[PDB]
Amino acid sequence: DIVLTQSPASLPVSLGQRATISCRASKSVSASAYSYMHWYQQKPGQPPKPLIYLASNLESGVPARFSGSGSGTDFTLNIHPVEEEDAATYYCQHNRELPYTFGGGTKLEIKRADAAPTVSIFPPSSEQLTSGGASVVCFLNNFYPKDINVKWKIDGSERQNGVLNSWTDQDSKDSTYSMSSTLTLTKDEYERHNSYTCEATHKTSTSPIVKSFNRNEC
Amino acid sequence: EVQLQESGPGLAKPSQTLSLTCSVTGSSITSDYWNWIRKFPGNKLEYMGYISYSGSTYYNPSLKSQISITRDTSKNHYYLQLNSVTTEDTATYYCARQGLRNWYFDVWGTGTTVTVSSAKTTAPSVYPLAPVCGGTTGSSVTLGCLVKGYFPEPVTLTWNSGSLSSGVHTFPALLQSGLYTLSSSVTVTSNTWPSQTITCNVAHPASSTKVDKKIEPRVP
Repeated sequence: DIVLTQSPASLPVSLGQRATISCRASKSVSASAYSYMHWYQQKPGQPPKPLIYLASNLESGVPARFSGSGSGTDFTLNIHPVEEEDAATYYCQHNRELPYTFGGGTKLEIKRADAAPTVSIFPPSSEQLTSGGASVVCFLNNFYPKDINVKWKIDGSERQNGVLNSWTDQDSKDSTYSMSSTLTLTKDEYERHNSYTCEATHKTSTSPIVKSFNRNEC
Repeated sequence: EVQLQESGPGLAKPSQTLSLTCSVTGSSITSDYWNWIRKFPGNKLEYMGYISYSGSTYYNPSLKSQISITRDTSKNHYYLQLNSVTTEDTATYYCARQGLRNWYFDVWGTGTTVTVSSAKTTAPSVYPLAPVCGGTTGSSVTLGCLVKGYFPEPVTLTWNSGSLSSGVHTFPALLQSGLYTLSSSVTVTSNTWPSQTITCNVAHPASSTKVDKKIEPRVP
């Protein structure tokens, strides 16, 4: 089968600039007067949407910012200028022969002014303690870049087992990320310690952001 | 104005048969090409095959699954059957049309997600997340809702029956030791809560679960 190799896998670009995504095929997809290499855009939770067909033709309704070119085995998709709503994943796909195949995709990240997170900490609910478990939750909302380290501390001792960290997709309006960090314990283990703390070390600050509570302080 | 819409079961057990339906309106399925596509956990899109305007079919030979594509012209629907599914058939499935005057996947459905697993379906426990009991407060308050220990995906979560949409972040579910966990945060002004009640509405169809959990302030 024909293999389509996209590049780069992930592309950060600042607002207003242009993004260049390339797609290379194992074999030529151009026969005589036409080239069979189409592009699609998929946003989170949505299906992929056609942007450009037959190498350089614009789909109806697609903004003029999108353009395509290429022939033979090499093809390129251009977006100039990029905007917030373009945060998405883009795929190339060929039609020259069966079976049709897709490229690996290219995630478009809108470069964003470094922003620090708003951190909140929540102790276990009485309903959960009734069940014999105890989860401590730490929210980190609206920051950038995406990478960020969260460290849990029980009575000043680091804890990395039993932690679940989940990121949202890049927001389409403000281009920020948010993440949730959950530390799950047993009720009896939660009740033999006093201090609980999530520390957020991020590129935005020299020292980490710290939120904490004490079990018996109320 | 052509529309496609996938439908089918959300959970199937290994070695069972899985049948999906693509309902088509706004255009007859006897004039164009009609395809099936799936997206694996990850980012890999795979072409599966089509059924043509004349009822002729084509199946991607590189597939490891055994599939069958059929149609019903009286309903303007067409179908995809996977025989003896495996865990590797877990994916999101799309139907899309390829036009004679377009020659690309010009119309897509929204997609339907399928999980193939033998694990029993389990209902979620919904827990409120209220501010640490200390009374100090800033200019805003962040609340939360924790949905833990369910299977399979998906769940839906709203705040105050959807009336509360601004300042809401819902985090994708994660699988740990066989069960899913997800959470959601909502931010309001200091004087809104608790005088105004805030509730997370959680639904998990696979277990017949529907839960409304009010966020109560913490007592000392």
